Amino acid sequence: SEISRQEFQRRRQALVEQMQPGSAALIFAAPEVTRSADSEYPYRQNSDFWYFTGFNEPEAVLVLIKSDDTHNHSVLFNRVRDLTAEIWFGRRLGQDAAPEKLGVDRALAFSEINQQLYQLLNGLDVVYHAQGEYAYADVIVNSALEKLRKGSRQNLTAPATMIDWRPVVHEMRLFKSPEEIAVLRRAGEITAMAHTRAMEKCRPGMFEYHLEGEIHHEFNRHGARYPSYNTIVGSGENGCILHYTENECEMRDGDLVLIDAGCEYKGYAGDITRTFPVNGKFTQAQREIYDIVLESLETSLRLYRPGTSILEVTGEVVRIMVSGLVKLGILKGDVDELIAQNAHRPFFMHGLSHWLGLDVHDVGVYGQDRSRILEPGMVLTVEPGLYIAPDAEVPEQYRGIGIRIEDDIVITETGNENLTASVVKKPEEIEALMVAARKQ
Amino acid sequence: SEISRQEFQRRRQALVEQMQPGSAALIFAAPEVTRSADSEYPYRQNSDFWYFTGFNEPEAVLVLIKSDDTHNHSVLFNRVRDLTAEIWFGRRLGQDAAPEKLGVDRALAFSEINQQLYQLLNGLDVVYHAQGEYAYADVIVNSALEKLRKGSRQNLTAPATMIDWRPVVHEMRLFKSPEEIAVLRRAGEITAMAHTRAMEKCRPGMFEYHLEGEIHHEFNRHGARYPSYNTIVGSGENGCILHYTENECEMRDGDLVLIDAGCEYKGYAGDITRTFPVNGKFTQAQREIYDIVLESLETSLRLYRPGTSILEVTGEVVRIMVSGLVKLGILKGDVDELIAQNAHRPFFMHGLSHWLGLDVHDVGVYGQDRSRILEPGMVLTVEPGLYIAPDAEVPEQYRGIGIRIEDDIVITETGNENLTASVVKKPEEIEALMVAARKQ
Amino acid sequence: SEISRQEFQRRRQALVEQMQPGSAALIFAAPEVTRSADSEYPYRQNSDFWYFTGFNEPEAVLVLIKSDDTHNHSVLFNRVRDLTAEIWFGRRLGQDAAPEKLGVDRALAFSEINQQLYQLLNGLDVVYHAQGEYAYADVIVNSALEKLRKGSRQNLTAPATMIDWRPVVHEMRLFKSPEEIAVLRRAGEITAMAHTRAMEKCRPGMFEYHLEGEIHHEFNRHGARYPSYNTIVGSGENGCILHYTENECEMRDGDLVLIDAGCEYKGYAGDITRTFPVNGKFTQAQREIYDIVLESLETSLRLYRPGTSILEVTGEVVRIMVSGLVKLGILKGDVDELIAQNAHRPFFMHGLSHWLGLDVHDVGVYGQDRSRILEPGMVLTVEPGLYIAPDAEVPEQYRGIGIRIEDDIVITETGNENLTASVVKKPEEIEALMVAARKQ
Amino acid sequence: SEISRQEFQRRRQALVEQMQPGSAALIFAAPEVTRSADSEYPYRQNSDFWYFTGFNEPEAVLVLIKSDDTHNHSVLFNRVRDLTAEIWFGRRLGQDAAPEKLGVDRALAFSEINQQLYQLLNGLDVVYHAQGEYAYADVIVNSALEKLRKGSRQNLTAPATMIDWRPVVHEMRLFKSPEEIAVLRRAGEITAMAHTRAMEKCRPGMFEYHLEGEIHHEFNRHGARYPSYNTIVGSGENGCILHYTENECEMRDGDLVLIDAGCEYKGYAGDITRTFPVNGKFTQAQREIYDIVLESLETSLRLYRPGTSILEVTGEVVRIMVSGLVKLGILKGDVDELIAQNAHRPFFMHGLSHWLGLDVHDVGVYGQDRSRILEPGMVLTVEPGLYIAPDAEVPEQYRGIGIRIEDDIVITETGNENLTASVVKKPEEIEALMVAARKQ
Ligand SMILES: [Mn+2]
Ligand SMILES: [Mn+2]
Ligand SMILES: [Mn+2]
Ligand SMILES: [Mn+2]
Ligand SMILES: [Mn+2]
Ligand SMILES: [Mn+2]
Ligand SMILES: [Mn+2]
Ligand SMILES: [Mn+2]
Repeated sequence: SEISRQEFQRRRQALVEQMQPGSAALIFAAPEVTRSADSEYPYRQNSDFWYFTGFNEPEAVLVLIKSDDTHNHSVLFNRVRDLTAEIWFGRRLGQDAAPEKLGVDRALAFSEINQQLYQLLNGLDVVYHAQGEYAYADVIVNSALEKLRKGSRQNLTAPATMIDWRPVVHEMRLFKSPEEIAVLRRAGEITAMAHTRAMEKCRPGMFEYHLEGEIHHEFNRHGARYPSYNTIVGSGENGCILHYTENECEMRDGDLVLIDAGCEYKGYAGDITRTFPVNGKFTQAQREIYDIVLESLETSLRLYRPGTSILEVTGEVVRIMVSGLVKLGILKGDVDELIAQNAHRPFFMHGLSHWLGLDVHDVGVYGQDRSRILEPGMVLTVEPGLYIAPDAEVPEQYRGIGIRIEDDIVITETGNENLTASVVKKPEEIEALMVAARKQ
Repeated sequence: SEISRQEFQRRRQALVEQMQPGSAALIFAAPEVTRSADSEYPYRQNSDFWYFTGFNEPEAVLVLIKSDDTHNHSVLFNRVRDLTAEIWFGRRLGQDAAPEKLGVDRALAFSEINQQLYQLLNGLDVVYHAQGEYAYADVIVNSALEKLRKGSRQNLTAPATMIDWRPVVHEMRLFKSPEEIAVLRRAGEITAMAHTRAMEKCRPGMFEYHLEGEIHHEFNRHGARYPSYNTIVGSGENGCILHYTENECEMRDGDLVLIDAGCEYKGYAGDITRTFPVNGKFTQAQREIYDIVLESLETSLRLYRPGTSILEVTGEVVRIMVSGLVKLGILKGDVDELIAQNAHRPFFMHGLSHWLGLDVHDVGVYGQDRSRILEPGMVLTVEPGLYIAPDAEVPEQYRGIGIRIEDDIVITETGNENLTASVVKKPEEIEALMVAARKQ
Repeated sequence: SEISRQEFQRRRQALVEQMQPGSAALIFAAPEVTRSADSEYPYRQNSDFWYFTGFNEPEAVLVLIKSDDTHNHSVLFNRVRDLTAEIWFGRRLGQDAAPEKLGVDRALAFSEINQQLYQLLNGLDVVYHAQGEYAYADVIVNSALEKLRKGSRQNLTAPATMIDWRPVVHEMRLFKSPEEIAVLRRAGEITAMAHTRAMEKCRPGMFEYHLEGEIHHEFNRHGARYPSYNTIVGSGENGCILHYTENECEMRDGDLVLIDAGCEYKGYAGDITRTFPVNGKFTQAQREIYDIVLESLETSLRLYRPGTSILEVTGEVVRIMVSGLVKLGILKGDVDELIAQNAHRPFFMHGLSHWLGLDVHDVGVYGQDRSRILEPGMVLTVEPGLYIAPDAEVPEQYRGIGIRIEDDIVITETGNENLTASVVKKPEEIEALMVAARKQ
Repeated sequence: SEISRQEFQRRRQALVEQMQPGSAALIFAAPEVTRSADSEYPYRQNSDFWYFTGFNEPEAVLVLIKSDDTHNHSVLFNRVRDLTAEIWFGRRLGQDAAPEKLGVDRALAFSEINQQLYQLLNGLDVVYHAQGEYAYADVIVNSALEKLRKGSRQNLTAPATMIDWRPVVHEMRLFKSPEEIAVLRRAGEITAMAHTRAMEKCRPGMFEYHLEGEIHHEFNRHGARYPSYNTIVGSGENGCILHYTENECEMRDGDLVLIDAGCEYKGYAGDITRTFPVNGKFTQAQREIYDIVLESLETSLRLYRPGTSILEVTGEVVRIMVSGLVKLGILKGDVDELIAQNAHRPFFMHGLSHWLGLDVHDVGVYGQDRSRILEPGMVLTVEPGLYIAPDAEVPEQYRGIGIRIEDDIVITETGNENLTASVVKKPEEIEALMVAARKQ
């Protein structure tokens, strides 16, 4: 699936539509980042810049100029074609091909931005700029504005109003188009296959990073070159640590392994979590905790629909978790009272859902306590979980169990579509999947 | 193979040995780096900081204090243990375990560095600091020195001399110890196995990124989680681009594919390049260019030894290349006359060798035109190559051919040890290898 | 004459009147400035900050908050009263007295601005800030906005719109109130008396700086402690240099001395220039150049009235100068022809007038080529001049003559009021003033 | 008196003498400073830059290059001669005249410093730079060093050692040469005459700033254009405030007036304080406090000589003050016990002496608690004082009295020379001086 040229064009026009007449919006590309000495990390374009261009080069700036409600044009600043620096540092789009390729009216050399930007801003009333996003961008913008302010003798004037476009653009990204849903649907599929593969390849004795290897290879063969975030593979006590990326321990027979991994496909992120027994067979204790988490997820998947909210659904999940924990003796007391005092937090300390899109923890206003009413087009995760520390004062057989199950969904007119249901989560289906894989 | 505790201790003492009495050396860890929004790239420790600690955490500073020719001690600044935040930011070493684990005399919370550093520098004559390496480090150091300069009323004095320790430390890293050679040897084997696998899995129709996937999976299964640089897989015309990391094209029958990839094992880098026929059979034209590059490599591998230099060996390679190109009609004229003319540069535009170590393009002084005399312990690459542009005015059949063959060697008392010879490069051996793999 | 506390309140309300509802304007005080090592220059408050407060302390910020068309209040950030430390630095207003003294609703310690500013901006739609005016101010503002942007979980929101209030405030300062005119009138008198004294004290043999001394002493005895700009005293060839502040040469008999000096009274500037013979008697050549400049000034003083412009009057002065220069043989050719090619520029290279107010070169839009139509309330200078280089290719006697005559005027309903006519400029009156000065 | 060309040359060589071979010292001029909008404060050169050049222009850098123990040369970077920018911003030395005028071997345009500095530092082992002195200078130096570090392919190398030359240079400035003593002697005379004049002009009813005016006019007529620090004129209760520069109150009959003012002559500072009765007659109470301060000063003037220290002499003064205060009933108890508990601090809270030179609070190491042994050539002030708050719990008649008497001395072979004894301080002499001023 792909984001078409028509769509990129459409997004720009949707932004211009909200801009005041006599203004310009400046969107900067992300800077290259050093990994060590003279080597850089694989380039990752700025999500907002990507959203409007699908252009994967640094040192580029998109300038949308709105003259009035019926006239507007675009100018792109990007690296010049250097049939010398390209033979040495990869191909560049250049100014000649850019107009047709990216659908912009004009393209200029990034090396000329300081001599050209102020001329584009001269006389405008408003400039839309994400101040503070990038230092190199603020230098360029401030430099241009200063030049205009001090150039009255050259008949230059600077726009006195600067508006951060992030709130507007992020509200746009919060609602996915059909094209975006198709791409996210594919990212979910690819991510699901990777998780399925991890469960099938897992064997006691293997190291956590081995499953990471399986997952990344699967992402890659489907065209999703990079993960959308650092892969987590925590078996045993490591599963109780939410930010466990070391993936250095040997997986033991009898332990559970929690895997949170997602690919980045065409810029969009997949975000799946599956927890399963390293030896392919849930013990009674593990199965008891798992069922509570699964009930939470299945219930949430049933509840999420237009009209409700993350906060509301979270309330249902808290009740389910407290009830379950009381039944097992992990929590003692009256359910409603325990809920009233959030007695669940020691075991479920993170949110149930977060937006998903060009960023795994996507942009968009959540509302106080994530109470914003859900509408069709919003994409979010559903990731309930229970983590019982090795030293928690609870029945012995539950200590050291970390479980999380996470799916990605898109809100629809009548409810929601689960984009990652293609990888099993029911305990019996997991054990059957692993058994089938093991007889080879 | 790995680096022992004794070795990290040995390196610190080797640096202290060169420091003037009454001084302190400050070595900062690398900052965490943003990939997008709130997600970060997998952490990569600063090579120099790693060299002295093998500690993989950010917000850490190693302080080596030399009182006199016989008395010196160490202080480490690192993140505090937060048994209520490590659940969200992975496990941390902390101050209690650090002394024993890292072999430092004392450990303090990084959060206290501004209240403690100046006290450590107070009264010293010299401070060794890599000014300009990291902005956050310069802020900390300058802040401490300023506090001392302005604190005469508190009996504080700042060292007036600041020395950059990079030249000294890099000269140290230039000569590998037996332990380092063992680790680099393992990195070479792992990298070789990945390249072998790539040749065995290659089939027309597969995408360039597919081989990248095979390679990274192989690195990973051997414990080398990350590549030491971005993998290059350029088939057909892409092979003529040195910095080709897009790896997006479908590999066509009849084209060659150039693969430059290396793993990062225990911090050290492998760096291998192998070029081979996508269809497992070198055409005549491809084989003719290949032989010139292979001879260049094979000869260089015989020449490299103590007493010669990269510049000297490069001279031999230039002869070999010019001769070969003249015989094929790519170059026309007298050999010696063409050499004097560097008529080879349009086809071989990069260096023959570069140091190798904690960084793929390792630190260390090369001397003018890389004329420094080689000695035992130095580790370098040997990577001759020929790239004939698709539009080069040469015999038609050679256009669009990009070939490079690269091995990693360590200079020994009597010559050199090839660390990457475990992956074939002989054209017959390559074709035979691809044959034996395709029977399955 | 002074600025009443009622006027400061009036100015604030005039700014608030133009602000959008749900916004806040931030006006920062000027930073203290180092003269050398630990000594500072006498403090000079930021003109705009002064305009709204008349408060002469650094580390102070005026915050005007407009809730709606009828509700608005003010908050002042300023240094705290350090009863046990002011014994060292200086009496400070403090928070208790500020409200009644400065007429602000509330006052807070400047040391708490980072903990309070964001709370004041939280939830507003617009923030008026002079970005780029002061580094320390931008740090404070950006820090507060960043805190709001990243505090959605604390229900904090940052105003997305930032407007530079300078254009609005400067347009306000361009039109002087009756109170301001009274103060400027006094500044003009004081400055005039100083210039009169300089002419009366001048004698050959005295140094240029001696006249500077006379002038500053006169400013001071009338309560105008500091000059509004660096005093210029250029005799002989020094008069041909516009920015001559060395005032180091001995004044020779037969030379003219040009004096440009103005006091700063209650924040407002006087700006007068008078040129006269050091020996009290104009030489024929000097008198001939002087008359052209005087005619220019006299005609301009006659012309300036509502409806015309600096550009228009300048045109008249150019004709007068070209005509005069042709008659003396300094310029050769047809008057209109010479005018058309600006043949006057080598001798008159600066503007005829500039706004005057809290800054000698006051704020306010001039319009292209200073063509803005003049209206009552505008205060400007009238300073024609002619400078004939010592090596100018003109009749020998005129070489080395630098003359400028400048007065300060305020545009009125029927014309303009000359605020500095109390110091003579008619050549006869100057010579009479000087011979009579001696008579004692 | 003035500093000769030979002395500037001498100072440079004295610095070069202490530099290691193969190094360069960089000394930057002070930046111009904004007073308001586009107007600047009168330029004040950086004391250290001035010390080696006597050059009063900004955007200039002195580079002293030491090749070996016998070879060294100098390069000056300064503004270029611009016949236009000069007619507009004053005359400039330029490159042609600089060599001869400033006694430097070569001069280059400041506008070319970034293209030239690194070439001068290339290959050196040490660079002497006052890091942190000026931001613009650190930018230039860091930029040059970075260029060298990254230019190994161009055979460039950066000096790894950076030494702060301030400690060395300030130790030099601490010992005045004969020429400097002559200039400081003249500064003292000029300052003394100004103070004498202030006493003679003082009359009840006059404002504090009026005396300031008299003082500055006196400084000026002797060629000392600017004060070395902001003039203090505190009468009545204002005298109890050490940093009282408002000088805004009307001087009352019956009050004392404390005047601390000093001129800046040829870069050197005078620093005198005299306190006297506004009405020319000391009261019972005022005279009693005055005598204690005078005794302190006279005793210190006797004591100061080579071999003692500021700390030692301070001890004597403390005894004198405590004894005196006990006799008047301001302090109650045993002298020695009171001294042991510093019961004098509430009335004498500042130091007795500070170095004096190119800066009023001159550079140079004081030693712990200012215990450094005094030697011939050191110049310091002697300024004992007593300040009794208006609300101090002491005999009512002493409340609100602020008195300080300060002279400037130079340590000699046998004792010290008082540079400011030409202005009276004995109470009888003060009253007599003021009387001989109201002559009819
Ligand atoms: Mn996840
Ligand atoms: Mn998630
Ligand atoms: Mn390579
Ligand atoms: Mn290589
Ligand atoms: Mn003027
Ligand atoms: Mn003027
Ligand atoms: Mn003083
Ligand atoms: Mn003093």
